[PDB]
Amino acid sequence: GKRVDYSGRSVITVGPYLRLHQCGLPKKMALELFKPFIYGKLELRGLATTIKAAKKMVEREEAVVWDILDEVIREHPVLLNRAPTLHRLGIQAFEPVLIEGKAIQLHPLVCAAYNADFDGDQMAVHVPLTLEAQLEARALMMSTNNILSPANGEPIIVPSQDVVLGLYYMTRDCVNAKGEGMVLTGPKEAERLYRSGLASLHARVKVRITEYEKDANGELVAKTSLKDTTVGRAILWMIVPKGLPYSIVNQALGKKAISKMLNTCYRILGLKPTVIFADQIMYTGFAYAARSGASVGIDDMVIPEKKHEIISEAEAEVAEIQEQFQSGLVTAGERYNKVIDIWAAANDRVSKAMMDNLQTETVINRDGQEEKQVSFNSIYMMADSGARGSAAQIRQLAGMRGLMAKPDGSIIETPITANFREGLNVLQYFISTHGARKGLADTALKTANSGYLTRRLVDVAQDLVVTEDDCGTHEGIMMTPVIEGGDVKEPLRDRVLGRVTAEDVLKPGTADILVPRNTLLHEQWCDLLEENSVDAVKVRSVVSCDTDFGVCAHCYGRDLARGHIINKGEAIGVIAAQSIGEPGTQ
Amino acid sequence: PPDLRPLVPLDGGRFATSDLNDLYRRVINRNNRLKRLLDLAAPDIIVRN
Amino acid sequence: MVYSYTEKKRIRKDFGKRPQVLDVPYLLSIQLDSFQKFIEQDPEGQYGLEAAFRSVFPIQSYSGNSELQYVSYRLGEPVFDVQECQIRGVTYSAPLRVKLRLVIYEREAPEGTVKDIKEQEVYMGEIPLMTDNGTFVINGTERVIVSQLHRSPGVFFDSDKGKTHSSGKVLYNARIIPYRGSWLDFEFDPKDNLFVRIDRRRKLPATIILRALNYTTEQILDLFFEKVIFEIRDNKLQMELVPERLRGETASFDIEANGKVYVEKGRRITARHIRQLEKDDVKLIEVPVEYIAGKVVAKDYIDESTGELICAANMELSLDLLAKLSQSGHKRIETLFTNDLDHGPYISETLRVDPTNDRLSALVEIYRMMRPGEPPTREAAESLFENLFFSEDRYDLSAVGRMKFNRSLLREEIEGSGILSKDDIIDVMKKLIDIRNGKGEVDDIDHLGNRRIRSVGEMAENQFRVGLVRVERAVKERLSLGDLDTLMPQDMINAKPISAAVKEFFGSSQLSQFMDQNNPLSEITHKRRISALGPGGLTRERAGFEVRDVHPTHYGRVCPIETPEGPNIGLINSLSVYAQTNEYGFLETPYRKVTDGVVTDEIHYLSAIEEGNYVIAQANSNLDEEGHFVEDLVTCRSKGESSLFSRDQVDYMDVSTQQVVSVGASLIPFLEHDDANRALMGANMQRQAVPTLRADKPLVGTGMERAVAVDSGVTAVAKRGGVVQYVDASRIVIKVNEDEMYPGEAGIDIYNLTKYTRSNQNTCINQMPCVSLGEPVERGDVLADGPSTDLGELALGQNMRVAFMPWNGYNFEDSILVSERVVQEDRFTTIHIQELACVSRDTKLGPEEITADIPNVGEAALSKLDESGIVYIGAEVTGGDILVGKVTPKGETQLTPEEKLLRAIFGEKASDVKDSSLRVPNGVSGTVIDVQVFTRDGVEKDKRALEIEEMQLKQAKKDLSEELQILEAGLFSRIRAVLVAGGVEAEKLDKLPRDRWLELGLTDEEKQNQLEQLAEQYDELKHEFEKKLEAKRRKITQGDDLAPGVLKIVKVYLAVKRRIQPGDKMAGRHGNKGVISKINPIEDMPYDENGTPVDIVLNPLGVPSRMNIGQILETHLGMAAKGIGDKINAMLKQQQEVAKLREFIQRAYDLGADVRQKVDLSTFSDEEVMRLAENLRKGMPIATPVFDGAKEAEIKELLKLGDLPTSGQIRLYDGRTGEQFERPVTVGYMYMLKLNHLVDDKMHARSTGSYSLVTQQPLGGKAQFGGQRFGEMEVWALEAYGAAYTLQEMLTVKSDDVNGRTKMYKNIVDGNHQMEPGMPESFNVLLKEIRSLGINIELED
DNA sequence: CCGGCTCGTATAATCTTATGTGAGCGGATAAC
DNA sequence: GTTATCCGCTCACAATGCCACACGCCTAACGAGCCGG
Ligand SMILES: [Mg+2]
Ligand SMILES: [Zn+2]
Repeated sequence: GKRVDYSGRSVITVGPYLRLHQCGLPKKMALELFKPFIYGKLELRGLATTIKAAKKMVEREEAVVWDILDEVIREHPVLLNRAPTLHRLGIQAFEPVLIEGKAIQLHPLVCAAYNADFDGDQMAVHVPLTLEAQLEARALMMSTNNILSPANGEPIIVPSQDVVLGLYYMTRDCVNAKGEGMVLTGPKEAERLYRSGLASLHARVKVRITEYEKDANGELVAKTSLKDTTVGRAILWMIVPKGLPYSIVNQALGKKAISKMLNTCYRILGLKPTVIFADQIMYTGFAYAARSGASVGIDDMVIPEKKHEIISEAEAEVAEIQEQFQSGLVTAGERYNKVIDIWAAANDRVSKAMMDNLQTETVINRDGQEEKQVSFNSIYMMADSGARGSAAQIRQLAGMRGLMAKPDGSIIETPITANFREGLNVLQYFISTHGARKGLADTALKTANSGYLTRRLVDVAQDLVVTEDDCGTHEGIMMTPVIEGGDVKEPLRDRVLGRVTAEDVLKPGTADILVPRNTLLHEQWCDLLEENSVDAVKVRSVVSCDTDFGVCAHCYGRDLARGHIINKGEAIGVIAAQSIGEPGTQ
Repeated sequence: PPDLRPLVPLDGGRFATSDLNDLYRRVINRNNRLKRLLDLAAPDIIVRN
Repeated sequence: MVYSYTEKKRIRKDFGKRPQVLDVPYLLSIQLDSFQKFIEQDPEGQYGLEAAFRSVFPIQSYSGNSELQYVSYRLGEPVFDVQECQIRGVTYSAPLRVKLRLVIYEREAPEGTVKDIKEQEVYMGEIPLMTDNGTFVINGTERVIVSQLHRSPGVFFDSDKGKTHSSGKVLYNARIIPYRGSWLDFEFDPKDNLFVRIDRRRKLPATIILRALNYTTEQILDLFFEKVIFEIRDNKLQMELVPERLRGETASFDIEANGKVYVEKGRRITARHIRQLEKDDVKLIEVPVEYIAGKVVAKDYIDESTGELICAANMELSLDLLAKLSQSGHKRIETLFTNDLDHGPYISETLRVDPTNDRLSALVEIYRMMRPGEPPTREAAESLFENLFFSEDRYDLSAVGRMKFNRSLLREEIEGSGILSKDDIIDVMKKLIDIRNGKGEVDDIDHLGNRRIRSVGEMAENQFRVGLVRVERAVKERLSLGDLDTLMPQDMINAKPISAAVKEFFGSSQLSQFMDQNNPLSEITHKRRISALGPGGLTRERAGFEVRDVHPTHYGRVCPIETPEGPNIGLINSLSVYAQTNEYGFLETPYRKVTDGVVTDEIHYLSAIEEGNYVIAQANSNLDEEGHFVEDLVTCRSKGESSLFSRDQVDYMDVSTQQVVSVGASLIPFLEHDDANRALMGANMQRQAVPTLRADKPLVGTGMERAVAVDSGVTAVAKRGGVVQYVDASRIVIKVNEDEMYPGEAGIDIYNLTKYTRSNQNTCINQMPCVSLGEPVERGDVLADGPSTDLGELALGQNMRVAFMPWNGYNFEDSILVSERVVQEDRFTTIHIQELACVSRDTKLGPEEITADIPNVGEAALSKLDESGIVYIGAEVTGGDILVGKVTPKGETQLTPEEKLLRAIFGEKASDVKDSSLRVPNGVSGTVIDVQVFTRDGVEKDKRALEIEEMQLKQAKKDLSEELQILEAGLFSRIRAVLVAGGVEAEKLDKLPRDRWLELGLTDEEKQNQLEQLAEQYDELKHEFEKKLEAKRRKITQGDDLAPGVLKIVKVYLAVKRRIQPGDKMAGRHGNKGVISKINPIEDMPYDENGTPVDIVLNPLGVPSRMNIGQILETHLGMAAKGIGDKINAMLKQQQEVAKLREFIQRAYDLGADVRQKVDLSTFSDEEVMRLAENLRKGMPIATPVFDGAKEAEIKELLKLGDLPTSGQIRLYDGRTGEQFERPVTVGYMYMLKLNHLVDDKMHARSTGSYSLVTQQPLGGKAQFGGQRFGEMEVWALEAYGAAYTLQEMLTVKSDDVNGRTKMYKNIVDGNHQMEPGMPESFNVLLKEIRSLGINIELED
């Protein structure tokens, strides 16, 4: 670890107007970094002769220098870094956009990959300065080239909490609103109805949609129909590209739904529509999250009406078990077990009652009498969309909270009968402090142990590089989908997606070559292997690869974080050690 | 090479010493004292010590 | 009811329902009581310096009959008072005087009378005193000693099960921890042999340390075991029996008596058969002979006829020895009673393990354990074993050690010696054997009956005793050859090691920390701090996990929620609110004595051990007005476990609902609606809130900020009650009421408020007056608002209008948007104060000058300087300009032995000049507010230093003239009033000066003559004021001493003003951080239907994830407070009548359930009401106690009193589109802080800077103009891509290749992007220090 | 009139809340 | 007996990264210096 010239440090800040391949750079710090490029551009254009004239001109900060600096920036990328680097997405390269400020702006979709807060997290800046370094930082490391993760083939550009709330609030329905049941021409007329205030954002309506489907072999097929949908869904359809079918935006669109929206858009179309589609999603998600106005208030946490008598019946039952212990019929251990069972049952009943009271209380007039629907409550939209929180956190807010366990390892008799909307008294808060400090100490030591194990694994696997193409053997392993005895945990599709077959696995129709012996199990081919219900597939591993001083290519299969088979040189031992050692904190 | 264990320039008076320089000074003092004791036909107990 | 004269300025509306009975004590009591206990004239010498002088002295030579004894001690007056000591640089010391009496005897008579006694006041050392705020002053700065939490002196019986031998068998070690001395441990091996060790050496059998105190083996077996008596009947002998010994056994034979068969063979002995023997009362039964086949004879037996040793003590018996004792007639035979369950033969096995046999051999064996190779000699081993335990010099338990050691053995008295005894060690062995048997249990460590706190005075006297021991060794070595009758006891007491030890501990220990002066909260929570690190305790990487969790006896003694997080959690605990240090050093906490039915008000204090016997009610238990538990079963607790008890069963009740927490988290309103993690983060982030330009009270605060802001030191409090007589911006002069004047010449009071000066975190400590002229104040009331205070209320940040809504993504995870109205009202602007010094140094080649003559610089940079070489007071300078012009001589090669004579006198001491002027660092700016000049005694002062002299001299004249003018007027009134007697003429009086009134002739009464004598007494008082002025000017005029080498010092302060900008960190009191993302204009804000914009947009998504739900209740209550404020403002702008205003304030102050204030405005007499309205018109301040909060419905009714909506949600419009935000949003007033993680302390950059010396790498840090550490994991990351050339630049061109990097720099400036690889210089460094070992290492080819 | 004092400076000394490994070596331990 | 193993004791070696900040880094006695008594 050598310290490095042309570097810098700041605190960061969001800036949601950026594109994906650029970042906000402070003006003064960018004049400070690129001083020799500035000196060269000044002595080229005749505006100075010596180096000292250029030093005086750039210490006066004259108005020619900013135009010169903008000529210096234009196509010259910059590396950014966050300090506890775990996995290889820790440092990435962007282009700069100049900012009159003192902080670094940073595109919000990337912020999950850095695992960055905005709680005061600091970042650092390095400069590629030669020609090959600029060209590597543009090709191998620009942030439009890192969508899928190297640990598993999943997009790392999932839209986060606020965009989730915006898109979930746009694409819903309610059974009586302005302009319900009218008819429309395009999606743009639905937009023009939303702006004028004539029709509301979610009122059901038949529209006309043209959609393109590329089942024709390399071209697009138009198809025009009338579909029963929503004004918000017709507005969101205007940023979907040509490829996808309309049933991707007809549902309620929580978090996993838009994640697989991005994933199917990556599968069918390519790279550039995936990047530009993530940008349009981020922009319109923030826009309609602004126009929502989704607040939170103390009257958005509905207490159940039946909490009181459930606690009263639980107290009657524990008094009865206490009397059965007092007469001497039941021993102390079974008394303990009966009490913990009945408080578990009472907690589950209270949680069921509060969730049933929140999710569907909203009754609205039909233009007939009354109906039922999913609610428009605040925290229920914050949980049901999967933006922040689970059933557990929203359970502790209004229903009673769990059973706190003492640090000895036992679990206490009397559970915390209160929620957070009501007040906790002295003893119960003093009990909750145990779990607080226990979790904090566990995090404090877990960090260091994960760091040391990652250090040792990347020491082991460092000298190993994919070095030749085809070792050409006929060994390997046999994969079957794992089954404990409960449910099948991992199917055969997920494990043996993208690994090169060892032997020709025959069809269940015997003596029929279902797969050639030396091909790559890509996705369509994996489905056509799945259809005949194959239980065991033999496949080439790395542990039986033949190549001296390295690993052959077909013995490793396709690469993660990109699409095709792996190129000769990818230092797979280091990315493997990082992929094991990265989630060790969790 | 003595640039690779440099003598710390303080402000006012004396220079602050490193650790290697103190260890080499101790070794050289001990070596000179033993060489002089070999030069003067010392008794065996003292040269052993 | 009746309120103070500042308490009537505003009233905080107090919710909370419980009647309190005990107010908050003085929050800094522990520091002041400790250091007051340290230095005090103490009879009986149990503690303080007197104990340290009684422990060592008298000191005497090696029977040379020269001896030094001790008379008394005295502390000299401080030569320097506090503020100028903080300016100049020294400690706030105090000198010490010791009256020593050197005696020498007359020879051939040791009890003979001494012939020479010599008494002196020897000077030794300097002991630092304590400021009135509990702090110390060390090197110009102000430092605090943190209290320590360590293990108790005494004894412990730990188990430590598990990991030994992997068999599951537990162990039982017993440790004795002395207060000053050496350890003592007892252990078990899995062979059940009982071992001893001392000071963690190697193991020994405990039999030898039991023998070494003059014990025979039969005495050992008599003490540690009982007896069974066999009597030899001549055939098939008998056995005595108490039948309870047979319990839990298997009968080896047919147990029977009087023909009645009790137990058959093979049957285990039942308690039924035991009761049969109880009824039958059997004393003897008749065993078979072989039953003694395996037992052990207790004591030794010889042949009474021949002297043959038949069997010794602790011998395993056989039938041959039984036959021989029957032949010798030894019928009465003792036998060790053994068992596997109750009385285990544990000692006898160990006594058969050990090799060592008797007393002198035992002393030899211990003496060989302690030091190997030394000659085993009788007297040396005897002296070693005496000095380990049985002497005062090197084994001292305290009183606390004797306390715990008599308590943990069920003794009776609690006063014993500071040494051990025979009974102590054998009782430790007996108790350890009993614990191994099964009765009794272990003592867990985390329980606070075993962990004491050390305050400052005890650590101070320990270090002082260490220094006294070193000086004692030196003076004993000197006085051992004491043979001179001219020796006086200054010749022998070297005052260097005592001062070295005292200044070592107070200056740079591990427990002498800086005090964080950026809140009054930060100071008062840093002094109240209980630490577990340092000497005597553990370290932060060897503490495990059990000492960090919450033991269930932290209740009311240690705050559960205030702690640092990160590396050291649970070691730096903060002290509770009502906690008191015990008489011995444990932590006692208050409780209320309860009789049979009546909860009384007689408060008691309880230790950590006494609490686990009684029954204690929880605080919020509803009561009567007479005092009765109104329910029947009450939530209470007995021993670590809360439960539900009866009504005529409780004994003690809590004092208040505050006592669980500390002062750092009793200031969070609605704390009881928060997850404990976020309460921890809020309680950590309050004490980093930087102070603001204009301070501002909080609307929603707990009822605690008045005691915090007063009981700290940042505000000034009137000591005596009176009338305000003079108020300037600088000082306040108070006339004292005549009831509070002690009758000899009391007069007035003067408070000199501290102006803009430096704090330790470079923030601006300030004081301002808050009383008007001619206004009454009362004793114990505030006068000067310090930093972040407001009318005697702690007030850290400011409170603002906040809307919870997502606004265009500018608040994505935790970011905060701020409108420009917060900037234009400059209400987070912060003053900072930097300090820069410059010294003139006595180098070679000539000295250095402070002159204004600098070559190679322009005239314009010399303009801000005066002719003396120093910038003026108040010249607004920026980064780069010259503060102080200093020049250095530069020869370089002159070498003439005559030219240097003329250059040192005639040649100005200046031949060729190198510029070494103190310049402003880069970036920083500001306004020079203060310059200090310090000149060595001997150099003549420069004229600017003389200007400072004259200014300070006029300052010294002014105040003394003020006191003379105010003092002489009483005797002026007296000469006039006695001149009334006899005859006075007032028209003739006032035409001529006052001495002429004094010399106005009148017939001599006795009263006028005594008052004339008092007139010359004020004349000599005037002479005394003259000598006061002379005493001031001899201090000011005289030059300074300095460090060896320095001529003069110039100190320059600067002050700079920091506005707010995107990047700073603001955060509420509930743990909700944020970086200011954008800074919007006013018209892009969400405005409500009335038109007023909203200052700050938060993000709602942060509320359901982390359960900090109390902030929304704070938001609603704050909107209710400002809602009352707007109606009060509307009633004052219309200037309505005070009766209606009185009525509205009264109706706003009743409002709710059974609150305990009950104010009534029928005593405020139509002027306090208007002043109270002028204070309340910006909002009505509201109190909320922590665990006695305001319910939801009362917030609803207070929102109903104003015209606000009940739901707390208002329709909000849009700044950009002018449309409506559809659902209603939440607006309110939240109180926010500004933390000192400012962006202009972090944004740091580098293109090409400096380099280090050893390896040619760039330096690190911001100040040294460094580059970032592109560390190891980032290299793994670049290897993980296909990046190859970029790794080569980050490894070689950017650093450690010298020719490579200069070639690269020239190549960039030329406009060609190539590179030159080279080879790093640090690798050649690695080669040159591997070759420094015996390792050849080269490079092939 | 040399060092008594006073200084320049070169250089020696009586803990005590940790865990988990591996790895080796000395003392007991069970056979022809 | 004597030989090939088994077991308990003692001891070296590891424990994330980065940042700021701040204050610390000898002297009683052996070879010289000044000049007083
Ligand atoms: Mg963060
Ligand atoms: Zn292979």
